[PDB]
Amino acid sequence: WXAXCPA
Amino acid sequence: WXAXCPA
Amino acid sequence: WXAXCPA
Amino acid sequence: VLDLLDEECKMPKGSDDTWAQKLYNTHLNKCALFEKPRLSNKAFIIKHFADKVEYQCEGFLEKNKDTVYEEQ
Amino acid sequence: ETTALVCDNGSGLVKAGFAGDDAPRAVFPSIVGRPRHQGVMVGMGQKDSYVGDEAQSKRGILTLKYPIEHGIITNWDDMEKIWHHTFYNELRVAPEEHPTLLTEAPLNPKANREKMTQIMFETFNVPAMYVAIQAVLSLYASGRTTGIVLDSGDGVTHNVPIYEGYALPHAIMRLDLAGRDLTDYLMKILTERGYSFVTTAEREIVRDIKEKLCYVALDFENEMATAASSSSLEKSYELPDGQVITIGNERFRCPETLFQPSFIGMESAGIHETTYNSIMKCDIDIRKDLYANNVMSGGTTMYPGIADRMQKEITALAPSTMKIKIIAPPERKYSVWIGGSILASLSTFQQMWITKQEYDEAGPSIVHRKCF
Amino acid sequence: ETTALVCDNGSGLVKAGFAGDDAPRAVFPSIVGRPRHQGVMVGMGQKDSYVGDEAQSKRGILTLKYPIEHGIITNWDDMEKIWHHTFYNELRVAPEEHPTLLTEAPLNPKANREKMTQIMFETFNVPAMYVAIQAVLSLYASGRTTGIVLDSGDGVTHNVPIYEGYALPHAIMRLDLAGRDLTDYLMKILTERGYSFVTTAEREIVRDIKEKLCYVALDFENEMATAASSSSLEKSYELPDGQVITIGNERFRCPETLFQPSFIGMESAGIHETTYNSIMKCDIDIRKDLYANNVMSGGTTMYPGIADRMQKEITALAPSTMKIKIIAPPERKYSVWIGGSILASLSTFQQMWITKQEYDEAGPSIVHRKCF
Amino acid sequence: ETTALVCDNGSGLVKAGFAGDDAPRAVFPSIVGRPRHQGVMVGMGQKDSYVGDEAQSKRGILTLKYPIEHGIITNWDDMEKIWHHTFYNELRVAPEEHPTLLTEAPLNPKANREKMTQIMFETFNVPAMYVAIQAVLSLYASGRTTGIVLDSGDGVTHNVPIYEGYALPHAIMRLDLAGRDLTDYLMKILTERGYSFVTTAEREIVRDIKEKLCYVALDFENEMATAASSSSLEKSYELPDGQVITIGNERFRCPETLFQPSFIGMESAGIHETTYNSIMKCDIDIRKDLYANNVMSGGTTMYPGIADRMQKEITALAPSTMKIKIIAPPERKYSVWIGGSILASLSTFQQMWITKQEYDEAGPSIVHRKCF
Ligand SMILES: Nc1ncnc2c1ncn2[C@@H]1O[C@H](COP(=O)(O)OP(=O)(O)O)[C@@H](O)[C@H]1O
Ligand SMILES: Nc1ncnc2c1ncn2[C@@H]1O[C@H](COP(=O)(O)OP(=O)(O)O)[C@@H](O)[C@H]1O
Ligand SMILES: Nc1ncnc2c1ncn2[C@@H]1O[C@H](COP(=O)(O)OP(=O)(O)O)[C@@H](O)[C@H]1O
Ligand SMILES: [Mg+2]
Ligand SMILES: [Mg+2]
Ligand SMILES: [Mg+2]
Repeated sequence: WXAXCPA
Repeated sequence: WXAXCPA
Repeated sequence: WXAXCPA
Repeated sequence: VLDLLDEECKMPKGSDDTWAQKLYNTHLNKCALFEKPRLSNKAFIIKHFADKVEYQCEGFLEKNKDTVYEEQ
Repeated sequence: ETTALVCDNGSGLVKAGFAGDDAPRAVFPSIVGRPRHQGVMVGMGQKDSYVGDEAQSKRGILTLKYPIEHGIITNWDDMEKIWHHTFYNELRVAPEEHPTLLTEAPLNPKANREKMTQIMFETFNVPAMYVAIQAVLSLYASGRTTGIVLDSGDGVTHNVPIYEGYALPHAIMRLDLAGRDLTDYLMKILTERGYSFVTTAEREIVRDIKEKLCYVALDFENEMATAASSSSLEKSYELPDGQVITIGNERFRCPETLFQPSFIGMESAGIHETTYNSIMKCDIDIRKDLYANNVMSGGTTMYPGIADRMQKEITALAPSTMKIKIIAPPERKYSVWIGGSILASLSTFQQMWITKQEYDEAGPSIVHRKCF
Repeated sequence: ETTALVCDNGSGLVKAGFAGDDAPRAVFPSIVGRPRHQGVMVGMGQKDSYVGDEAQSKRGILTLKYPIEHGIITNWDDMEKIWHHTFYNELRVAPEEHPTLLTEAPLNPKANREKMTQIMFETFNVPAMYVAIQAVLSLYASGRTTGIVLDSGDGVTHNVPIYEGYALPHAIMRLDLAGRDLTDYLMKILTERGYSFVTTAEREIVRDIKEKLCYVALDFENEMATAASSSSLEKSYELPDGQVITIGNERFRCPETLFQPSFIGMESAGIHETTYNSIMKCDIDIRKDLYANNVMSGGTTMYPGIADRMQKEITALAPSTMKIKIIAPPERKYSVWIGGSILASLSTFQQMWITKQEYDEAGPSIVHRKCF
Repeated sequence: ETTALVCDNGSGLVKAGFAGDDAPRAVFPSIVGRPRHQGVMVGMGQKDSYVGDEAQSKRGILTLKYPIEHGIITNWDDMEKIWHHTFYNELRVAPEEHPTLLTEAPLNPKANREKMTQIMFETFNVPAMYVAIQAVLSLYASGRTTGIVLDSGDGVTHNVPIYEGYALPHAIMRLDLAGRDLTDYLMKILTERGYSFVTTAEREIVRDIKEKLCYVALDFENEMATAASSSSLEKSYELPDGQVITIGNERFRCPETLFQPSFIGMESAGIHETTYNSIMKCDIDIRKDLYANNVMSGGTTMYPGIADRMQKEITALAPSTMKIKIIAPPERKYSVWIGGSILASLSTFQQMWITKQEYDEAGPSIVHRKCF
């Protein structure tokens, strides 16, 4: 993703 | 209605 | 709540 | 009217009622030759070459359909 | 002959059929639904708006509007859809063939009849039309010529005294308590037990709880003590999703607001004191016949025990030498339609219709001239 | 005199203190945390569960539960821990000494007051108790006797019209839009820009992004066009770990759902139309005083521009000869507590308390008898 | 007619073919391998990097990257190689000839569609394009218009409720449990029995152990006791080199983390409670139809016994008068592609395509305008 998770 | 009540 | 919603 | 019938044969839970609704939505005011019978929602009228003809939608879809399962 | 249509727009229900029938062909809620969510599938056969039993069936997707409230039509483009559905889909008859009869609550705005007339002649092209006071038709239905009529549907309640077919306009009482305000009260009171109802699609659930569970106490404060002390009175109902709710002393509190409009913050007196005051405005030669012929009419009078409660609480007001009788036939939810069905079949009536040839000359104001 | 406690359980925040103070001694989130991982070290001084500022401090290790949602207490064993923490740790006072005053949203379930009462007398052994409607207290705070009050915290929003200290129960509107549903919407919309938030310990991050960055557009569709055309509106925030996020046209979309509950799929009208409809249910002699005294209350009304947006969009509905005033004091997040602090200090009130001697005779149902 | 391509990028697998076919022409893993060792021989015809079935075949020499993780494309230069391989080598068709249809998990970042669109028009020069929500296509495949769909592949899981082709966006649940996190858990748990797997080229072995051996317990703690007490449950597998491994009570522990994400340290509830909570967010009129039409979709739902476990553990939550049905067709791993294959063949759809003439005017942001 961009914040919470790694993608 | 038109004045007293809402219809 | 007890019906209409989760609380 | 044929294309929307073939498109209705494979759309899920298709029925002669919702086919007719697609007919009306697509053609009813947009075309000079397609008309709705005043007292019904299950028929339509085509102004053919020789005459106006009223076709009734009930049971086109079951007649329209072929699929032969090749394993048979 | 071409028989005339009888179409009791009422509110909340539409009742329609042919004159000379003994019950209507069509009874469906006068409700228009429009879809509020995003439609995602393609080729679904999306439809602009739904009328009646469709909008009831699909109600979970829709916002439901009643176009008539307090017997006043508030949205004509909905209402005309409801008439269009009534004639073409539900009765399956072209209205251009034969006359139409329409019903209205008394003392409501003058322009409502003019608009009804204008729509009936201009768009629906009916050959002739009439509008009739509902409470007058309830007497035709109950087989009487002298009466006082408590007619109470959705939307509106009114009393009309009629003596030997002379109506007494100065004594006509109108009240805006109705099934819809008992329903909105039942919504605001069921919340006490935690159940909650916030949307129109479940306002239509509360409207059916009210119909099955509710009943009227023969005396209020002792049953309030009883059902506060013994739970034996309480009853339970399955919501659509399968949740069970339970309703106790509440299920008699909402219909009892007909007798205490203070519960919803209105000033005015209940149906019993308005009935009695309407009789008191009548002149004294007729009061004995009015006291004998009290006629219940319309659906909000269907609650069990409303007859005995009325007879009790009017007998508490009437002079004790008089005799008080409440006439509550079991058909009474339909009696306005049955009365219009017989009225429209009378050969004497055929002169009364407003014909299109008259309307084209005088304009829509002709109603005030030829109707009541 | 022994001063009484004022404890505004609210939802999301607990506000507590002594009557006659001008601001609360205790403001902490009404949140209970339990540890979810395996504790590995030995001798650590492990503790079963954390309340308030502890559960906020350690939140990365915890699962955070709110025991109150939509103004209903849903877990009593949490809630009683929160009260226990309030009296003994945060105020550091034994509640057996002196009375306590409690606040509740209107029209919520009847059993909630009975349980609150039963816990206050049985476990906390308070000498006397009362429960008071929040929106009534917001008038005591704003120094008025005639008002209509839009009181909107976490959990619940409601309008209560009050004219010269007579409340108008038939006109009380309650709505379940609140800071928590703006927060869950801000979570589901921030995902558009790739940021993601899936856990309670970061729901508590989104709840603070909402507080600092969000604001309400005076007109929505022009700012939507602006911030789609110019990036000049967007602002950035540092997450706890040091990641920078950036938020643009979004930061006005979440608070604007107060005016368009369709964005989260509710039917009902926004706070402006519910305020206006609540005024319309009031009788016409008082509407001018209600229109003048519109009082904002509670924290969810803190968004910049919500005052001017309300005054605009109510003026769009009111008759143009009327005058519309929105009263938005800067304290307003605390006004329910300030009002309860003055209420509990009135010498006239000392009769009003539910004393234990009354409760022991009548049982917990006494609340419905002696409260509103 | 020119038939359109259907290309369900998914994650981990690419599924592609022509609209109107009943199964895809091309099913290969969405994996890019680069060689890590020094190539020593000369004249071998070395090639920079391998896509799909090649990287699977040669995997012992390679480092394998998935360009898509959690339904987000994280490396565009890999992904464009995968599309290039799909069109030119595997289908052997020039995409400039006829339109293309693409599928995406709901609620994922807004920029992913813009990049997909920009690449499809700019490099591949497709005449028209569309992107479709996977869970919507699973209904087209299963022949329904009213459903709630548990669609769970590699990367992402989501629930979407659809009633008569109206989706209920407020009720859409997304969860990041997936086949890849069951795989990484199966790696971290197999270590209990001493076996070890540390590289991608053997992560691809664990991924196939998971597929053959694993199954879901109808009740967890009794099978945990059984297979701790009787070895009768354990089964054995030949690694590529000929080593035999043996797996016992473990082989049901990894797929059961779908129902207890605590095993991998997530807060959130399993797929059953997210399904039920998604139904609860829906309005109460439709819940019976949602409870009847539960549709399984995507490969991670293939574990034996996941249907019966879902029906059990939802029936444990649903009201006991309801009826709960889990629809788990054997094709279901392909149902998103089958649904897109029929969707793209509908004559009604041909208007829906984003044509290049539209894109050149509006820019890549047109997707948000013209798509769902
Ligand atoms: N059997 C019943 N018992 C109690 N209330 C009823 C019953 N049937 C209908 N109602 C209520 O009365 C109203 C319908 O009355 P109705 O006579 O059909 O109205 P109208 O004739 O004006 O169209 C609605 O509010 C409905 O909820
Ligand atoms: N300055 C602010 N701006 C916007 N939202 C706020 C602000 N302060 C608090 N909130 C939000 O409003 C809610 C708190 O309101 P509050 O009035 O404290 O609740 P209550 O009084 O019911 O305890 C929370 O959801 C919080 O995120
Ligand atoms: N028959 C099966 N049984 C159990 N797990 C499977 C099976 N087939 C595939 N999987 C797992 O599920 C994921 C593949 O699911 P799939 O539906 O193909 O993904 P997508 O559709 O998103 O490309 C992989 O992690 C794979 O290991
Ligand atoms: Mg009636
Ligand atoms: Mg508050
Ligand atoms: Mg998939």
